[PDB]
Formats: sequence, structure tokens, C-alpha cells
Amino acid sequence: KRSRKESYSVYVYKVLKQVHPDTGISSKAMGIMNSFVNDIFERIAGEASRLAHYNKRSTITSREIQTAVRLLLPGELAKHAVSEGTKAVTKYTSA
Amino acid sequence: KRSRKESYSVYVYKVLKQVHPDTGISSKAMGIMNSFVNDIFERIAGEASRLAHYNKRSTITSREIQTAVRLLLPGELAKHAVSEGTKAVTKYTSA
Amino acid sequence: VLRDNIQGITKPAIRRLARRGGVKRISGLIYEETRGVLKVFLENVIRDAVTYTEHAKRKTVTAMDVVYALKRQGRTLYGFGG
Amino acid sequence: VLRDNIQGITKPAIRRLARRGGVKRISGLIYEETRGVLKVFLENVIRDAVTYTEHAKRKTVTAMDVVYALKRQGRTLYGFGG
Amino acid sequence: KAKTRSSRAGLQFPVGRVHRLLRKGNYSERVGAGAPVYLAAVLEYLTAEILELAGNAARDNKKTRIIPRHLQLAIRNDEELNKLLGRVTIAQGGVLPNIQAVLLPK
Amino acid sequence: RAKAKTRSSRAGLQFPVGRVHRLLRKGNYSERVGAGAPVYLAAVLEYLTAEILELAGNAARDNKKTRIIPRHLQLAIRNDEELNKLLGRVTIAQGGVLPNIQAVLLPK
Amino acid sequence: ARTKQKPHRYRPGTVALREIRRYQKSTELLIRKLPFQRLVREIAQDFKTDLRFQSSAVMALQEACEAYLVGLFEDTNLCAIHAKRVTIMPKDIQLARRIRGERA
Amino acid sequence: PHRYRPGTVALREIRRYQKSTELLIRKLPFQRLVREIAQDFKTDLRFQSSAVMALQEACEAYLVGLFEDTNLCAIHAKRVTIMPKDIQLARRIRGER
Repeated sequence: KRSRKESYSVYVYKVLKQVHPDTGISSKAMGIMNSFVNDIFERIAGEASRLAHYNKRSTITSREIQTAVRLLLPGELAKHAVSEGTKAVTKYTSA
Repeated sequence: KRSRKESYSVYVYKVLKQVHPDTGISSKAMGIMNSFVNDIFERIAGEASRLAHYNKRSTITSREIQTAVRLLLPGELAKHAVSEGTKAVTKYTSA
Repeated sequence: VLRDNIQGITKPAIRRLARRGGVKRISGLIYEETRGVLKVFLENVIRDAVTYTEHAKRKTVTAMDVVYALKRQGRTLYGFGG
Repeated sequence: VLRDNIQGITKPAIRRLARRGGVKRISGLIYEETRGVLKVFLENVIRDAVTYTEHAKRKTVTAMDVVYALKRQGRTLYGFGG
Repeated sequence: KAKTRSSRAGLQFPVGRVHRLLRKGNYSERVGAGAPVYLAAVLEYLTAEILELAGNAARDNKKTRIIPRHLQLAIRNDEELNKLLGRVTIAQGGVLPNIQAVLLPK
Repeated sequence: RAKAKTRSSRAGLQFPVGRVHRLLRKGNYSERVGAGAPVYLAAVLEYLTAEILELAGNAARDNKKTRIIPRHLQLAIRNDEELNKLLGRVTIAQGGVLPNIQAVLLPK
Repeated sequence: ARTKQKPHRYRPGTVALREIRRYQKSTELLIRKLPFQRLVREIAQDFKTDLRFQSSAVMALQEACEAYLVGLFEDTNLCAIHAKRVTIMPKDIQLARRIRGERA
Repeated sequence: PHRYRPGTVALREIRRYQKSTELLIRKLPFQRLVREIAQDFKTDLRFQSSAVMALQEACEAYLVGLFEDTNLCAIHAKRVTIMPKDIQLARRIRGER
């Protein structure tokens, strides 16, 4: 089949290898994680698009993403996720 | 000067004067009706866009609207609404 | 400041809310429970309303912020704009 | 043309499903109820799956159609593609 | 000499405005020619349905003007609309008169 | 032309910023997409996956195994509070359930 | 085949049913505006200080709150009848909220 | 002979079937039932294997959750046996009926 099916297997495996060095993962578990990543991605993206439509904007920015993360995740998760996102962006722009 | 607020008041009033030719309507009731129309519009449009995405199409046609109506409305509402939409499309393209 | 105010939701008001729900006899300890659940619901909604408001860089909480915060929890509300 | 086929959900299978739910004693009339509710749930999901399938102009029901029909009812399912 | 599209289709709801809302709403890259016509037709149908039920509810209450209480009665007394608007709160609509059987005196 | 450095390596991430950018573009979310939106979203996704994977790996090692199976993901999700609230309406294939028996069903 | 083709006192419980009918006929709001407004302001203040509210915002909040509580009381009444009672007790509220999924 | 008192084997089964992850309904009867149900929306339908597997998974999850809620409504009324009115109450509160 000519068509290719991009997935998140290799990135999830990199994350796993830095988190738990000597633990494998099954194929069914990898499919679970793939579905999880896609689900959370589309949740955040939909909320960002909504709250950009409300404010008569056209661009999806870091601010829209940060507000969507604050609206979707519970307390401690949202706090840590915001920390990670801002750290990444400030490291990026100063590169 | 402050901008104009488009709404559905006049068309709802036309439909009302068609079904009940001698009953008025309040203003809070008209607000409820505007909110109802907007909510149902958003629901159908979102479903149609999801459908067009799933099938790798880049166009919303009357077929997508019809399938979204079939998915969203319950029971006989679906039958009658499909009849109305089909009749209107047929009359529009016959001219 | 603005402290206390949860006892401002008096017992007759809760009895009225129960009568509209069809309740015929009410216990003695349900007023505490109702105050607790009302406080929880209100915090959960107001957090999101304030989030929307401060994203828009405003200081006034609009009614649209409230209807959005409600819609995002499956509690759609008709008749207040939108 | 398949017929009945609903008594194929035997009584031991329902007893197992209840034991996994933590039930210790089971009545005599819950098997009818469980068959009824399973049939209702299945019709509600299969209708939407078939709708998706026939919109795509296919004759085979894919697993993605099922996970979509499930997602559209607040029953998201991980591990089958998507 | 320029007819409207809703007049060409025989509707009361506007086809041009619905077309514009579909375009600028970020739903798809292109929008067909009959999508707004179909959508306006079904919107008008649902509007007329609920308005007729509410007008009957207003007449049997000895009134000549629809209020939110009548919309609530009309919606909650019909099965399909109660399925469609089951998770919706109508401002100042009240509830349905209903007392359980074991509460009534005997 | 200078030697290429990818965007993820600039942000210091393990998830693809370019692919996330392209998905945001092609997804019909807004007519324009900023520059830091994919970086932010990639960092958030990486954080969440690392959280779940750490929990599941601990649950597996506590079961004296080497590889993670969907049962371990279920046991990790349902045993946390915020993760369980984020995934409350999600069914995990072959995940099973959480063992608990009510206190009145027990003997005596 | 077929071919079928000495002061007057009401007994306890009467005024309750009279009130039930009276408040299921009406549509007003059952809480006073001022205490509810103060409660909303206190909560929002411990979220983010120096806030302001339109009037319609507090009205929307009051409507949503009352609708929520009325629905909760209906479910509580069913859960009370299920255990062969007439009095609603806190455990019925807890059961209804747990089954709805609001707590567990 | 050696007998177990009523309920002992029930607790054993509860632990055993909560420790496992396998499916609890047989595959062939469920497949026949799914095909018969779909026979009313369109004739001459084909199913993938994964489609029927997904349907079985979702159905079993739904029924297990319903039985948890039912057990709650049964313990509420000072009972141990679950009865059809318990199912009806759990489904009414949930909003299904």
C-alpha cells in the first residue's frame, strides 16, 4: 500500500526510554497511547479555535493554547503543564 | 458609533405569523428563539465539518448536511426535516 | 473582605427549592449538604468564567463568559446572549 | 435471515459480568433486563456506525466507524485506531 | 430584477446570510451551492415546529402572546424535542407540574 | 545555507514541532497559526505522556513485569485523581476494572 | 383465528402539597438577589481580586444555580422513594450525585 | 460432603473476575446478534473483525458500569440482592430514560 500512516510511536518510545530506562512496551499499549495523544491534541486545538473565534482574532497563538490548557486540565496538572510550555517557548525564542 | 447586531428576529416573526396568524411574542421569548437557532446551526455545521474531514473531502455539500441531520435529530424529526430540505433544494435547482 | 455569606442561603430558600423539586418531607441535615454542593458548583463555574475574562484582558466579567463557562460543562443556558 | 440470537447471551455470561462488577447475590429477573438494555445500547451504536459507513459509500463496516459512533455518544474508546 | 436565493427556493430564512456564516466560520475550505439552502430549510422547519407547539400552549392558557413558560411547556411536553433539548436550561421557564404517586394523601 | 537544526531540538523537546504545526494548519482551526503555538502544544503533549508512562511503568514494576500492557495503563489512570478526572469518560481496551468490594458484602 | 380488525390546624403534610403545587405553577426566582450577589462576589474575589460584574452576569448565574438545584432535588426524591421513605436525607443527595457522576 | 456456605463462592468469583481482563461474552453469539441487529438498517452489510471486537468491548464496559450503579442502589435500600427496579432507578438518574 503506497499510503503511509504517520503515528507517534517513535516519540512515545523516546519519552519512555528517558523516563524508565529498561522497560519495554507492548503494541496494544502503544495503540492506547497513540489514541490518547490524538484525543488530547484535538481537544486542546478545538478549544483554542473556539476562544479565538470569540475574540474576533485570526491567529492561534501561545496565549490561546495556554488558556485552553488552563480550561481543560485540572489544577495541579494545569499548573505543571503551563510551566513546561512556557519553559519550552522561552528556550525556543532565545535560540 | 456602536455597530449593528444581526439576529433572527424578523424571520422568526415571519414563521410565527405563518403558523399562528394572530398571536404575538414577547421579547425574552424571541431571545430564547435566537439562542435556539444559533445552537442548532452550530451543531449541524460542526457535524458536517467533521464528516467532510473524515472522508478527506474539502467541500461541504447538501449530502454532508443531510447526513448531519440524520445523525443529530431524533426519530420523525429527521424524516420530516430531510423531506423539507430535499424539497427546497429541488425547487432551488429547478429554477 | 466579603467573608461569611454562605449562611445567606437561608433555610426557607432551600425548602422552597425542594418544594419545587417535589419533596414532601425534609430532614434536618440537608441544609449543610446543599450549601456544600452549591459552593462546589459555583467555584467550578466561576473559575472558568474568570479564566475567559482574564484571557480577554478585561476586568469586568461579562454574561457571555458565564454562558461559555456553563456550555463547557454540559449545562447550556438559553436566553442570555449567544 | 438471523433470528432470536439474543438468548445467545447466556445466563452464566451475565453472572460473570455481574461478578466483575462486584455483585454478590443476583435475582431471577435481571437477565431479561440486561438483555433489553444490551439490545438498546447496541442498536443506538450500530445505527450511527452504519450511517458513517454508508456516507463513505462503502459496504464494509470499519473499526473507525465504530469508534466514531462511540465517540459521538461520550464513550471514547482507546486502542482500536485513531 | 435581482431575486433573492431564499425567494428562489421558497423560504423565509435567509440563504445568503447562512452561506456567509458557513464560509467565515472555519468549517471547510469550500462550501457548496445547496448547503445553505438545505440548512435554511431545516432551520425554518424546526422553528415552525416549536413555535406552533408554543402557540397552542399559549392559547389553552387564555393568552395572546408567547412567553418563556409556553416555550418550556411546549418543549418538555413533546418527546422528540425533549430528546433534542434535554441538556438545555430555558431562562425563566419553570418546571412541569408533577407530584409522585406515593406523596398524595390516602 | 547553514546546517539544518530542527525546531524540536531548538526547543529542547522530544515531540515533533513541525508535524504539530502542519496538523494545526491542515486541521481548519484558524486561518493563521502563530510560531509558538506548536512549541507550546508539543511541550504540553510530551509532559502528559511522560506522566502517564511513569505511572504505568511503576504499576508494572510493582507487578514484577518488564513490559507495559493495557491493564497497567488502566491501573495507573484509575488510581490517580486528576488523571481519572481528565479521562473519566474513556474506555481502555482490555483494561479491566479496579478491584473493590463493598464493605457490607463481606462475611459476618 | 381472530378477524379482530379549637383554632383550625391543618394536618401535617397538607400545606406541603399546597406549596408544591404553588411553586410548580410559578416561574420566579426563589432566592433573594442580594445575598446571592454577595456570595458570588466573595467567591470570585478569592479567585481574582478587583473584579466587576454586569447585572445580567449575576442573573445568569442565579438561573443556572436554581435549575441545577431543582434537578438535584428531583433525583434525590426518587432515591428517597426507592428506600420506602418520604423524608429526604443527605445520603440520598450523595447517592444521586455519585450516580450522576458529579463526585464518583 | 464438603460444601461452601452461600456467598463464599460468590466472593471468590468477584475477586477472580475483577483480577482478569479477558472478555466475558462468547464471540460467536455476539457476532450473530450484532449482524441481526444491523440487518434492519441496511441489507447486505459486511463487518470487519475489529468492528465487532470494538462493539463487544464497548458493550461489556457499559454493562459493567451499569451493574456497579445498580449495586449502589441496592445497598441504599438495605438489600443484598439486585432487582430490576434497581436497574430502572440507576438508568433514570443517569438520564438514559
